[PDB]
Amino acid sequence: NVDNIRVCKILGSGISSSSVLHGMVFKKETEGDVTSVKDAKIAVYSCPF
Amino acid sequence: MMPTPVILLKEGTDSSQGIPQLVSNISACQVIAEAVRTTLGPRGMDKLIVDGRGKATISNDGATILKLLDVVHPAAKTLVDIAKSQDAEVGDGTTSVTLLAAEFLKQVKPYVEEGLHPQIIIRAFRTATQLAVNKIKEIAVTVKKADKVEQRKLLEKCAMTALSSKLISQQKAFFAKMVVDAVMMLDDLLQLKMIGIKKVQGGALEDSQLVAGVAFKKTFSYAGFEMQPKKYHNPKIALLNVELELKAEKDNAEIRVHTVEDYQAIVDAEWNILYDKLEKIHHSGAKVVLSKLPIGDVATQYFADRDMFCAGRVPEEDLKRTMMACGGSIQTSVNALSADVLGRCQVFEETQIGGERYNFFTGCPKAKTCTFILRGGAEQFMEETERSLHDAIMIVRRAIKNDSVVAGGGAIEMELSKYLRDYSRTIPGKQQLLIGAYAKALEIIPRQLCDNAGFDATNILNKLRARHAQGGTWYGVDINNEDIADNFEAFVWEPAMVRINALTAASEAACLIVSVDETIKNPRS
Amino acid sequence: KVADMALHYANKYNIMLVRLNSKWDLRRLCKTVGATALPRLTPPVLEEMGHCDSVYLSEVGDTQVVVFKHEKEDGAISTIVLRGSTDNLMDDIERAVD
Amino acid sequence: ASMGTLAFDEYGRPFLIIKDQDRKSRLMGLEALKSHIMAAKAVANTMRTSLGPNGLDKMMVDKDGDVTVTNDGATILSMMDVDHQIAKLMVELSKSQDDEIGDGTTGVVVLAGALLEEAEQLLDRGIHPIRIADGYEQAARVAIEHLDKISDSVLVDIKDTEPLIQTAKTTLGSKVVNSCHRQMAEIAVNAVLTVADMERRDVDFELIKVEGKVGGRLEDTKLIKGVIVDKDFSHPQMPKKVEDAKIAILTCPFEPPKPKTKHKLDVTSVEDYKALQKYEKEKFEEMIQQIKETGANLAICQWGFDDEANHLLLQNNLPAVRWVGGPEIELIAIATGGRIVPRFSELTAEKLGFAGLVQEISFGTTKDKMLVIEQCKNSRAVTIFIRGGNKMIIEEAKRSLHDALCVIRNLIRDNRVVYGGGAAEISCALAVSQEADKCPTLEQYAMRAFADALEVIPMALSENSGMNPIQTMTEVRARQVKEMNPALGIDCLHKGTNDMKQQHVIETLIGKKQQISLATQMVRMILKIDDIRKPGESEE
Amino acid sequence: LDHGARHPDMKKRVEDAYILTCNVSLEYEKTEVNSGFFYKSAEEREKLVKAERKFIEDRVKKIIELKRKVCGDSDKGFVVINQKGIDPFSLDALSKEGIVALRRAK
Ligand SMILES: Nc1ncnc2c1ncn2[C@@H]1O[C@H](COP(=O)(O)OP(=O)(O)O)[C@@H](O)[C@H]1O
Ligand SMILES: Nc1ncnc2c1ncn2[C@@H]1O[C@H](COP(=O)(O)OP(=O)(O)O)[C@@H](O)[C@H]1O
Ligand SMILES: [Mg+2]
Ligand SMILES: [Mg+2]
Repeated sequence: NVDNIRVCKILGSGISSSSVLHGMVFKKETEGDVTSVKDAKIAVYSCPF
Repeated sequence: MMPTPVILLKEGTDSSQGIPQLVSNISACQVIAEAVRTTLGPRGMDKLIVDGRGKATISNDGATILKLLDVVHPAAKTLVDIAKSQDAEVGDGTTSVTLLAAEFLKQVKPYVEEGLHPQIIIRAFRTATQLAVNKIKEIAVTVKKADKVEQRKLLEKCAMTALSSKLISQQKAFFAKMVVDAVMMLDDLLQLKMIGIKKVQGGALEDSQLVAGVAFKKTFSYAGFEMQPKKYHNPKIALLNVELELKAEKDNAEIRVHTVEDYQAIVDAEWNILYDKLEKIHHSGAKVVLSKLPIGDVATQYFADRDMFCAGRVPEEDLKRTMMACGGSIQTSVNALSADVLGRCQVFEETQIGGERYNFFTGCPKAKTCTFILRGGAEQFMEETERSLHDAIMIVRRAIKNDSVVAGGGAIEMELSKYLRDYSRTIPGKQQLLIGAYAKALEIIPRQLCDNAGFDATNILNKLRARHAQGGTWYGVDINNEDIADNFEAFVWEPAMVRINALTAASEAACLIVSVDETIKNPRS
Repeated sequence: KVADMALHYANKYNIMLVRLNSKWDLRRLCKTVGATALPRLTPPVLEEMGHCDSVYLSEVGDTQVVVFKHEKEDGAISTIVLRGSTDNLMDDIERAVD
Repeated sequence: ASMGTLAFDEYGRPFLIIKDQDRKSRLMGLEALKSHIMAAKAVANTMRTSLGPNGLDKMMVDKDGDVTVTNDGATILSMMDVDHQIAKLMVELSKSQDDEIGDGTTGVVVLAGALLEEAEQLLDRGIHPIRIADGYEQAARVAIEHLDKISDSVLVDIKDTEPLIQTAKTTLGSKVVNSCHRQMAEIAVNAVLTVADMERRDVDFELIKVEGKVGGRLEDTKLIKGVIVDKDFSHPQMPKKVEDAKIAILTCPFEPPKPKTKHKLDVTSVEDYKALQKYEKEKFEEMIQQIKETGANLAICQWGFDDEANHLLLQNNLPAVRWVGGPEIELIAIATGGRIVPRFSELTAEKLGFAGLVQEISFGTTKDKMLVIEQCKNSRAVTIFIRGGNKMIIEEAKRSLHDALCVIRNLIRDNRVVYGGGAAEISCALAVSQEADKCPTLEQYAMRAFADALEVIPMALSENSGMNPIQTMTEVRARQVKEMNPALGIDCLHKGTNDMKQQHVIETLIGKKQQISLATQMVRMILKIDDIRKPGESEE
Repeated sequence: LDHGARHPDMKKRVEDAYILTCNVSLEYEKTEVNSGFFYKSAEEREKLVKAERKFIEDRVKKIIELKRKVCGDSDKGFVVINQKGIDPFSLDALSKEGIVALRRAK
């Protein structure tokens, strides 16, 4: 599937610094105080929290 | 041009193609670079730009100036974009990028005029940039001792160098020490939102202070606020996200009663709800109460009767800074106000600061945030002080990330030009001209420093070239002494990543501009 | 959206909150993580629970990003982080990637 | 010499870079600096006539025709409809001096203009403007150190306030209230000392109420150790004077309770209607009874009340005032020593404020009634009531008294003083000149220019008083050098002596330091601007 | 048909299929006589929310029971083509039972 490849454009360091990540990147911020998880257990809700 | 009965593109489409188009692109790039040329080095000058609304802005920062000019030339916007990129990734050197890119284009303009294929020029730029970046990484000076005092001195010197081009350059040591302390107080992510910057009109630059805690302006106190004490010697702070007011229980809540005592009970129940919230807050043990949501007059008088402090409508960023400094949690409910969710600071005080009232939280020993209170005689004065402090903060953060420095004042670029010329002397000869042009274009920054300070650029450039060729790496422009000097022993230090990103962005912009052969402009919709 | 009381109680229990505004991104995250988009606030059953090697907040350049990262070199969705000095240059590189 | 550049390409193709580049403009290099210096010189020369006891006022007219005759430099510059950016910078400098100090708003502008004039001369001699700014900064540091050296300390004790009176008199000398000079100075000193946290802490300015009412005379202006209220007694037949009033501050309207939440009380039968009517009547009766039970004599409300409550208050011998604003409620509570009670159920005797006298005041043939609350025990809030022959002198007296209050606040914050009349400026110029002699040559010119720019204040003072500027300033400087006395200034009032210490011309040290600092920084920022890019559109 | 299943978990290809052509609205519908909900607590609100979808869930459960009665194995399958809309809740309920559904058919 072509759509399974995502491109994230972040300005600043020249194209030689590009890299591939096995996952996804969102240009956003966390809502709460926790900002890092090492054994993530994501629960996804389509409804408002 | 024969008028075809049916035209191909829309009427009014403008197309320019060929060598003249690229020559015009180069000329426009130099036009843009001229607008920021004189804002370089300690002897730089500020620019004043007035928008349509008539609100002027005064700045020495190249990226800011370029953003305020409304550039519409498509090739010229590349310089503005690379200035923005340099500001985003590094934060300093937003002028050197534009001068370097325009100088590259100017140096390769004569070869373009004589029909040289632009792919050759692009390849030469890529090779020269790679070699220069490798040389920068190789010759950058780093100390593998992890000495705390040495790290402090390195950061202070880098901040002083970053600050020695702005209107606050006379107090550059003071501001550099402040910025280094501020960056140290941040914990691990060096988030900019954890360094508050408050600008208060009136007062000297030396009146600016850094508070080891959090400070924010007084926020629309209600009646009975003046009856509250304004100094606490060991307060516990209740950080809240709560609207302490008499109000409807919910927007969609409706009350239906059919008896008078039920009416009285409902009124007393609303009052009891408000007093229950206030009583829980009071018995939490806190003395200072802050809320993101408004705090009404009834709650203000209630806290005044208890010798407590209240402040509603506090901005969210200020509440975050207070939580980071004091160590509590922003509670949306007051049902569990335990000791671990209450902030704690040594001294809380409200003081008069230049015609305004500010709440000060000082004495926090575990504070991970800080607030700058900048004093100045004008709005733009304090804005430019903030911009200079932002440059210094970004420089110090990047230096925290890695302690690699190269001497400033054009010494690094003279060394790079010498190395590139030595390399170019040993190649077949078609790329030799272009790499030599790249090395010559690398000489723009020391030349611009000499021009801005009023020297004779040619003599200083000749002396620098001779010094670099005969041996010596960190010899740059000495502005005060009218000569050249070793800029490493003069503590003109800048992080290597600044020049690395500057060269990379300038090379990319030059290659993108050169690679274009035709510009087509559709009619505006 | 996230309610204030909900955010409070999530902070109290040390739970990371991410608010994906677009449903395409939500679907792609579900694919790359292995979770099911629950239409209610019911606790997720074992199969519907998503897993990832590391989730964290990071800053690239001057942009705040949230990264869902797998240590293994495999997965349903892989992303390319394109750096550059101009927006047009990154758009050209993206066209080349396409 | 505008729009930037215009080439239209070497090949004739269009060359458009900046949007509307054919309508914009730009100034570069020394020409922009000369234009800025000219603008600042114009502003400073306009301001310099309003300096000193013999200074003259400016009659300012706004958009709608309102006229404000004033001598305050910050006010004048705030009401000027300037368009030049450097003029706006000068206005900002004056406003900053007003904010930080409150006095000396005219000295900063004159000093900045003199500094920029000397910088223009140096630029014409061929010096980099950054060198001029550096020399100015060095000379400012030297002058600030000298001011610290030659300062004197004064007592800020309540028992002896003579130095405070003298300082306030010096501040008020240039204003129109110099007719009531000593009275104004004394009331300002008393006002500041009354509302102040004594341990060198801040003086809180929302504890001073300043109101002006037309009629009467300026001499009728008095200090009220209480609160003046624009309201009056609600019932026309209530007594106009209450003695030993026990105030009852309330923020609840004397009306039946009303829940905030959307509510609907259903009346389903005649019994329900009777119960509702009886409930309303009993609510009125019981709120009046609860107010009376505490023993209060005067009831103050914020949200007003209706006819039944008014007549019940009149019937129960309870004078009352309604619709009192929130700030006035707070001031009354602070002065009388009472607490603000949000509902009658919580009203107790211990929450009552005490006022020695509450009176209603008439103001001639005007129907206007205002309430006086005074003779409090330990009133922590004070009020200044200003009278005059027209509203314009009332506004001028308001701002002059504000200047005096700010000056006494500065004295409370820091009690070191220096002597005015240009003596401090002359001494600073002498110190700068002496320092420049030992200093290397290149910045010697900048330091000498700074000294000459400092010397403008004695020159302006002497010129305003009709004396010859250069002769008087030179004589005073020679006298200062011959005998060590930094207190010799310009005898503006022609008292026969040049010793300002004997003449009791006293200035706050921090005021002069702020003047020098702000002038130096603003001059540096103006000197560093070498480029202007105006839209040049001149839109309607 | 120029439309497909709107739920990501729907099967993309069914070998042996029973076709159920229906003109029944499987999405949430409002009372014609301005119903409105009144509650006095959060628990009552949750109960009313859970009890307001019983009407739709009854028809969804009828479809589920028919499918389970007809094809008890996983060899066959159901395709439900509905002329009216199907809300995400009904789509999820049908997808949990391995039924592919189409909505808003001509
Ligand atoms: N004290 C100094 N002496 C000589 N050169 C300096 C000094 N401080 C900074 N420079 C040079 O001035 C150049 C421009 O720096 P600056 O104007 O602060 O920011 P930008 O790089 O954005 O223009 C830098 O390349 C640096 O080498
Ligand atoms: N009685 C006086 N004799 C001599 N000089 C005075 C006297 N009173 C005021 N001055 C001088 O007049 C100058 C201007 O003061 P003023 O006009 O009141 O406020 P500003 O400092 O804002 O202009 C002061 O620097 C002060 O030294
Ligand atoms: Mg810099
Ligand atoms: Mg004055």
